[PDB]
Parts: sequence; C-alpha cells; structure tokens
Amino acid sequence: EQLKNQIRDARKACADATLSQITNNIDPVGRIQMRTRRTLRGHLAKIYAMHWGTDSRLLVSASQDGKLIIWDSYTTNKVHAIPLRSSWVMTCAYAPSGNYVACGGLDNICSIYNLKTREGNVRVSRELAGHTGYLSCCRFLDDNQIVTSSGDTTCALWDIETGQQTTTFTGHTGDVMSLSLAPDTRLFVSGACDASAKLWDVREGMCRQTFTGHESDINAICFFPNGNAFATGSDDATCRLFDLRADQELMTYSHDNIICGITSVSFSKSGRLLLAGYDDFNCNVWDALKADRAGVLAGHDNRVSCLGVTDDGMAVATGSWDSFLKIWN
Amino acid sequence: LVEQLKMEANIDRIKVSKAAADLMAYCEAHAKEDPLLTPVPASENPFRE
Amino acid sequence: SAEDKAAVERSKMIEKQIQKDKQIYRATHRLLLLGGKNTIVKQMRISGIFETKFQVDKVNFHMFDVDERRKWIQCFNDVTAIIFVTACSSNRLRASLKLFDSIWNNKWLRDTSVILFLNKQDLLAEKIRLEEYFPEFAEVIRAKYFIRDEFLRISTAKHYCYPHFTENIRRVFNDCRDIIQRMHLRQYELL
Amino acid sequence: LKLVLKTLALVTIISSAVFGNLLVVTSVIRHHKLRITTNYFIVSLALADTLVALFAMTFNASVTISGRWLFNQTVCDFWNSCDVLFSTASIMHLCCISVDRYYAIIKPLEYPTKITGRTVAIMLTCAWVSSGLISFIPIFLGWYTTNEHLVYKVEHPDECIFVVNKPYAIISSSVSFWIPCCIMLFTYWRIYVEATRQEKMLCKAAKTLGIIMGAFILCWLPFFLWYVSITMLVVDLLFWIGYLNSSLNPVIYAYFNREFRQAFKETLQAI
Amino acid sequence: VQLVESGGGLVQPGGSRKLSCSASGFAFSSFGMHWVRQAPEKGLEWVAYISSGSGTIYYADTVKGRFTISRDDPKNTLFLQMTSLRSEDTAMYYCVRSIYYYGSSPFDFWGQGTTLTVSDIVMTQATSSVPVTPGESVSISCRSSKSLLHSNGNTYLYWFLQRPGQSPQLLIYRMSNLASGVPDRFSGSGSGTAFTLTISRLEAEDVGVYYCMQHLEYPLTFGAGTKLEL
Ligand SMILES: CN/C=N/c1ccc(C)cc1C
Repeated sequence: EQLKNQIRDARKACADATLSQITNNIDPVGRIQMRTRRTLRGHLAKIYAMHWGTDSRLLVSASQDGKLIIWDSYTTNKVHAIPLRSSWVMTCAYAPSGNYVACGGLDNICSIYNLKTREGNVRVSRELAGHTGYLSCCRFLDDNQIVTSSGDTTCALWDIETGQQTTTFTGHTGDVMSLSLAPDTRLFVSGACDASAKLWDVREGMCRQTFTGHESDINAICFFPNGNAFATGSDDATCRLFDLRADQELMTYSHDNIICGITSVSFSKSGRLLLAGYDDFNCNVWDALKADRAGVLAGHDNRVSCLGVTDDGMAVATGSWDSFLKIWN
Repeated sequence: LVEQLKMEANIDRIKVSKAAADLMAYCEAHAKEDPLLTPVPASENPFRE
Repeated sequence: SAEDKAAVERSKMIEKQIQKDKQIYRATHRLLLLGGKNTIVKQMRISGIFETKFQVDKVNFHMFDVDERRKWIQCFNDVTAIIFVTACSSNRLRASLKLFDSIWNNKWLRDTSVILFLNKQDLLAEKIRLEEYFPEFAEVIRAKYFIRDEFLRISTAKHYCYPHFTENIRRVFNDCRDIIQRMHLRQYELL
Repeated sequence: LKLVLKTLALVTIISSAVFGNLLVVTSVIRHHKLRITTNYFIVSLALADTLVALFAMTFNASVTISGRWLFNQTVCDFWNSCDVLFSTASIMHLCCISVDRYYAIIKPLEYPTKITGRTVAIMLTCAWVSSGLISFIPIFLGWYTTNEHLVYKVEHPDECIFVVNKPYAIISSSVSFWIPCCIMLFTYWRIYVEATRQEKMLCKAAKTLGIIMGAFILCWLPFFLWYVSITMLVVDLLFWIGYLNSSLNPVIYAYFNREFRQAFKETLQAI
Repeated sequence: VQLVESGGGLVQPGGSRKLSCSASGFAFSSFGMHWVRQAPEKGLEWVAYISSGSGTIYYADTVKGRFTISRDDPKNTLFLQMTSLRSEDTAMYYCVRSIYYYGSSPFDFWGQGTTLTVSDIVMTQATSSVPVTPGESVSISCRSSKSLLHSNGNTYLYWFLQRPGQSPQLLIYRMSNLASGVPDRFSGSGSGTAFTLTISRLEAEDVGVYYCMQHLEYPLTFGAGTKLEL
C-alpha cells in the first residue's frame, strides 16, 4: 500500500504553498445584483435538469410530469414540447448541431430524438440500451457519439449510428452521478458517491487523474473554460477546484448557513465566477478566486435542481422545483 | 488497481504556482468581453427587460 | 414579424395542450410501491420499473413500482402514498425492518404517508417458527400481533402509517382519501 | 366631539378596507404561482368588498357627515342599487368559498375532477347574475317601491329614504341571506364534524370555525332582523357593522389559510 | 410525404367550385397551409393562407369576398370554395405546407397543382431571359421597394425556382439559411433592398425559372421570374 503513500508524498512535494497569498493582489468583483429579466412558466411539476443550445438562444428543460419542452429564451415562446414515452426523467441534453435531444432517468433506457425531420412532429430517433442503473448525465460529444453516466458504477460512450456501445469506463467504485465534458471534447470528468472525481479519455478509455478532495459525494460538476481545471460540488457545502497538472485542490469555500448540499455548479467565459445552487431556495454566487460570497440570486421559493449559463455567457437559467425557469442577467 | 497507482505515480505533476499564475492570467485576460463582470449597456443587451 | 404571430399562435396551442395535460395530471393521484408484489400488482390491475394506470370510483391513480434507492426516494417528494409490502415468511425480515427504519426518518420525504401491508399470512401460519431468533414473544393470531407490535414501534417516533392485514383496492382508496382529507384539513389549520 | 371621532373611525375603516383589498388583489396578480380556483374566489370576493367600500361606505359616510342629501333621486337610487348588488355579491362569494371548502373536504379524492376552472366560472357568473337581477332591475324599474313612497320622495327631494315594500323586502332578504347563510352553516357543520372525527381518530378547527361564524353572524344578522321583522340612528350602526364585516372578511380569510400567509409576509417585506 | 389535389375543369362563369388538397405522409394538423394560383403565362399569385389552429385567416387583396378556405384534420383534406368566379381564374392551383417556429423552413413542400378554367410591396425583375454557358457563374437579382430588414435582424425573403413542368422547389429561405435538399452551389446574399443569387455550376436539373418571395407583411406578392437556357 506504499504506492498511495509515495503518490501523496510526491503530490505534497510540489505543493510548496497555496495561491491565497498571491490572489489578494487582484481586484474583487464586488457586489453584483443579477436580477431576473425573464420567467419561463408552463411546466407541470418539479424540473430535474435543463440545457442550453450552442446558439445560446434556445434551451431544453424536462419536468416530473413526463414531457420535455424547448423554449426560445429570447421571445419566451415554447418552440417545442414532446411527451416522453415513459414518465420519469433525470437529465436533458442538447446536441451541438441542434438536431438531437437526449434524456434519461428511471427508465434506464436512453432516448435520442431528431428535431429536424421531414414531418413537423418529432419522434424517438434512437433507443439506446445497455445500462443497469439510472441515468445521470447524457452530455453530447458529437452528432453520432454520446457519453452517458449511470448508477451501475460505470459510464459508457456509445455510437448512435451502430447502436451498441463503443467505450466503457468502470474505474469508479461507487455509482457515478456527475459528468462534465471539457471544451476540447477529448476528456471528461466523472464523480460518484465515494468522494471521487476521475478524468477519462474518450480515445483511450483509460482514466488519467483521480481526486479525493471532497468527503461526502460528488453531486455537482462543471469544467473550467480553460480546460485544465474543474470544480465539483458536494453535500459538505464545499466546491473544491482542482487542476489537470498538479492534481491539488486550490479553492475551499465554507459558509456556516449553507451546510446543506450543493446541487449544481457553473462558470463564465472569464472564469472569475462560480454559480452554485443550494437547498435554501437560492443559488449563492461564489467568487472563483477570492473565495468569498459575491452574489445572492434569491428569486426562487423552492429548491433549485439544475442551473447553467449559456454558451456566450449572456444569460443564466436556473431550474427550480416549482415549475419555474428564471433567466438572469 | 496496481496499474492505476502505477500510472498515477507517473503523472508528471507540475508546480502549483505555475498553474495558479496561468489561471489568474486567463481570468484577467478573458474578463473583458463577457457579461456578469461589468454592467453591460442596455442597448447591447439581447432583451430589453 | 409576420411569422412571429404564427409562432405566438403555435405557443398558444402548446399552452392549451399543456393546460389540458395539467387538468389530466391533477385528476390523477400518484402512488409509490415498494418491496407478494406481483400478486399485489395483479390485484391492482384487476423493464426496470413498472408504471400502471388504474381508475376506480372515477378516480385515476398512477402506480410506480421500482446504493440504488437514495436518488429514487430523493426525487419522489411529491408523491401521495408509499405502499410498503413485507413478506412474513422470512435475515430478510431484519433487512426489511432496517429499510423501513431508514426510509421513515428522511429529511426530504416528510409529509408523505406510507401504507403498511402484511402478506403470506398462510405460509407464516403453516410454519408455526420465527420465535427461535426472536425471544421477545414472552397462537397464530398472537404471533402476528407480536410481529406487528415491533413493526409499529419502529414506525412510530406529519406522515402517518396505515397497517393492514391481507379487497386491497378499497383499502388503498380509503387510505388515500383519508390522507388527502387530512392534508386539506391541515392546509386550513383545522387539524 | 363625538362626530369628529366617529368620522375618523369611518375614514380609518374605509382606508383599511381599500388598502387590504388592493394589497391582496395586487399580491395575487403579481404572484403567478397562486393561480388557484380558491385564489380566484378570494380575488373575486376582494373585488366585491372593494366595490362595497368604494361606493356604499363613501356614500353613507358623506351622508352622515353632511346630515342631508345634496343630490337628486336618481343618484340615491343608483347608490342603493350598487350597495345591494355588491353586498349580495360578497355574500354569494362567501357561500361559494364555503361550498368549495366543503367539496374539497368531504370529497377530496374527486375534488380536482368535480371542481375546475369552468365550474368556478359558472358559479361566479351565476352569483353575479343573480345579484344584478335582484338589485338593479326591481329598484330601477319601480317594483321595489310603492305609490305613497314615490309621492313622498317627489314632494320631498332634500332627503331620500331606502324603504321598500314588504314582499320585496322578504324576497330580497331571502335570496341575499337566508339561502347563503343556511348553505354556509350546513357546509361548515359538516366540515367541522369531519375535522372532529379526524382529530379523534388521530389520537384547532373549532376555534377557527367559531371565529368565522361569529364574524359573519354577529355582524350580518341584526341588519336582516331589522329588514324582516319590523318592516312586516340604529340604521347607521347596523350599516357600519355590515361595512366593518365586509372590510375584515378578507384579512381573516387570507390569514387563516397557509397559502396566503406567505403572500402576506411577502407583501409586508415589499411594504 | 405526398400532396394530392383534386377538382377543376371547365364550367360556366359565376359559379361555385370545390378544390380538395389531401396530405398523406405527415401530420398536417400542426401545419399552416397556403393556396396559390399560377396563370398560364404569368407567375404565381398568392390566394389564401390558414394557420395551424385555424385561428387567423388572411386573404389576397385582389379577391377577398369571393373565396372560402377551410381544413379538416380528421379527414386529412382541406377544401377551397369558389363563388361567383370570373373568367380571369383560368389558372393552376398549388396547395403548400408551412410550419412556423424559430429556425423553421416555411413553404418546404409544394403540391402538384390542379388546373381550372372558365400600398403593397412589389418586385420588378428587369431580367427576363439571359442565356448561360456550362460551367459558368450565374447571377440573379431581386429588388424590393420596401426594406426587408426587421428589428430582429432576419430578412423574410424566399426563393422558389420553378422547374420547367413540375411544382416549385424551395431553395433558399430567409436569404441566408440552407434548405434540406438542394445542391450547395446555390448561394444568396444582399443588403435589404437588392438580393443576389450566385450559382457556381449548373446542370440539367438546374434549368428553371427563379421566383422571389417576401414575407414581412401579408400582401404576399410574388415577383416576375427569370428564364435561363443552355
Ligand atoms: C349596508 N348593507 C345593506 N345591504 C342591503 C340593503 C338592501 C338589500 C335589499 C340588501 C342588502 C344586502
């Protein structure tokens, strides 16, 4: 068992000092209001997840009722509304091309829809099988390759055209529930119950780095725009930010009144902004460098489940459990 | 499990100072055009209200 | 903006369909079945999960039958009733008791009532012999009373359990009616 | 002396009524998450009480402040018509709220199916139509009065007195109070006995039910007793107790239930 | 998807004529529909339009009170009624579909068309017949009296190049986007008043007459068209 001992000794050897001392020389972001400017209303039950398109104008959101709808955020009209074959969903995905939508959950079978059809209506273009656990994330990789994370302690990258699996990753001992894709679309980071965040390479299917900064679990995940760093949430009210080079935890956010779990995290183009949602009906906007509170974002009377900024970073959408979707700026 | 630790021991870790410097340089350089950092004028806002 | 008006009309049609769907959804009540599960679902009627629709007394009920259940319970807050079925032929009985104790004390499953069901009474009577490993007894009626006594003791500590002896459709109907009546009474501060 | 404090009291109750009613309607309109049929009934009742105040309370306050009528007969008839219409609308709104609660408690499983937006609109339209029919038509056309009263009003235009014929008074009192009050009492008794049985089986409802019943009866009954028994200074007192009941109905009807306490707290936060 | 049109013939003037358009292959209930007419020696002329929900009904300015149009989703067939028709309607009618949402493709499919015989934005296509050579770039021009640029930023212009004998095929929609089935050699550009079509290479299928469509207002006036020969 000396391998882990020497690994941690080598890791601590390169960690001569933290970055807190040099971070004090930067100008604080100050207080930002970021009041709501739009409200998407019409959902029937609690919202589980939502996603933004590559055009940063349309978005897709699914609720507990059993239907997922696509809003046009600019003019508030609902572009699309599709009832799922089943009645349980957990996550949503918008393809970068904009012609496919992915979803999954308690059904344990992934569904891939085709928005741009010869007929006006849309149908289940592909039915994906091969998961023995509940789906958690279905982030799109390309028009034909999609990576998914389930509750069977393994994740899998599938090819839409052929139907069967292409790559499998079973490194995680616990059930992986968080999955984030890097902007380069080469490596993705996964997180499970056992306080473990692990890198995964699409081409090789062999994990590159492993992390154990958190304690309880990894129920939130995101990627830095730079691509060599990422931040993961936890039930311990902490969002530790790691890197792809030193494998050391950089930031540690603590606050005595939000001890509850953190559901989702996000970022911005500059990276000096971390939007994290909690169980106190608010999404505390945390500074990514000064490690202090920056925003409030108190506009929901129920628990926020999933939040995410747009591709251009011009707006922020927060999905809560009161069938209310709010756009912030 | 042994192979995982073997490749972990050969990850070629870099100093934390260089990573922090790169992160702060990226944050300083890219905090010019994006919103949510400085008050954007209402004329350039995608929505009036 | 000629096509903007058509887009608004399409959105209005979608809103009308959503309103119809919301009326249908509010017309139905949702139940979560845990776990004799096959016999119970067969009686209710007359791959990973089972979703069932059944209408009785002009009231429509959805039924969802499903480590693993951490998130399943977590995202099932707004259910109306949780039916629990435990085999009396069983250890497995201790595991069921531990599961019930864990599920009863949840920080997010408050205000969700449960309905307890006891099955395989005939097999338990034929066996009578679980008293060897359970010395708290110190004939079949007394045995079943003893085996529900500690079950109720663990049950007690908003949500209320409804033990029953095993037809069941009317029992579920009455339990759901009582639960909704109590919820409405507490809404107006009458209970 | 006494007149000054009396006028101050009338102003205070009028202002509290309009402020509270406007506050609850504005809170419901702003809060799109509270688009419930019960909230629709509450909003309709609040609007009815707002009209009650803004027409009848102001007209009667001006009457008692001036001590005489400085207008024509048509103005007095119009004021009486609006007073009757809005008061009847308020009573039928209370009856509809009680019926909704009774149907939600006695038959909760099929309550969403049996009560819908169409049904609520049907009851609201029926109540408004009935109130308009009893109030506006008979008073305006002339069946509400007699020959001698009309002759006296023509001869004496300085003052107007709201005195009506006995059959009209009996019928109007019947439709306005006796049917809605009986329905409310029956429904409230049933829901109270249901709550008592549920509380007994569990091992207060009585306090809330008694408070509501008192605030209704002890403020509306004497006016109808005067309107019925005798016809077959005090008038001002009965009218003011009725107006006070109309003013304080929305505040208790919003404070009692859970779904409006949060709205009240948010309004207090927003000042 | 298929569109079948029935009706027409030779009848006395001032009568009533029924035209039926049946859609088989797609759910036309959530589809706006358009009736257009084409004269034997002139270009297409818009007649009528019905929304998906049959809520708003618009009519051509030339004839308003002598036309009726309705649809029946369960019957999968829409009907058009002519009353007191004149002798000028010796035209062939096209029923077309159009779905309206963000990033949609209105007028995607055009019907076969059935023959029948007895202030507003206009376009002036100066060019009538310009011969072309194989392997040569072709430039077409459309001119609009009124600016087609809206506050949103999308110009509502469409191209409906008529093949010589069959129904029109949609090529460019909104002047910038690319249609589903069309060679990539086609390109469109402009500034708001003059719109240009550029063609790199042409073949036998490329032979046709190009039509110009505006969609900002609801005159729905067509252009003139340009003929090309090889
Ligand atoms: C101060 N309130 C007077 N209310 C009245 C007066 C006359 C009639 C016929 C009915 C009502 C409710």
